[PDB]
Amino acid sequence: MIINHNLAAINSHRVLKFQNEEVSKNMEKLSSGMRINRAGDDASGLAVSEKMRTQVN
Amino acid sequence: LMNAYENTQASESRIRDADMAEETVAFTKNQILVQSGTAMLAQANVRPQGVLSLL
Repeated sequence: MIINHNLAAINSHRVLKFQNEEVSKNMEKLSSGMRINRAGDDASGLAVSEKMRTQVN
Repeated sequence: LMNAYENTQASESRIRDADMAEETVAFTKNQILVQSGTAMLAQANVRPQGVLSLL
């Protein structure tokens, strides 16, 4: 067994970090209550929503 | 004059007086929203607790 590096630890840390990023992404929109808050999640949806909001106002 | 007054008062009320139904609907929406937000925050503080399990 090699001891200078722990490949299983590295893989677990990577997948855990990305899972935590997904957790944060879900949590922020749970707090906000809107499907998209930052652009890029749905750019066309955001543009259409802005148009729709201008129309309702 | 006694009808010009009522017409002008109706106009002013329409301009300034609120409609209670819409305001209370918005109030209910904002209340449920703030309840959800504070619950989600409370879920957020405990989130980093899992780190120390590997300490």
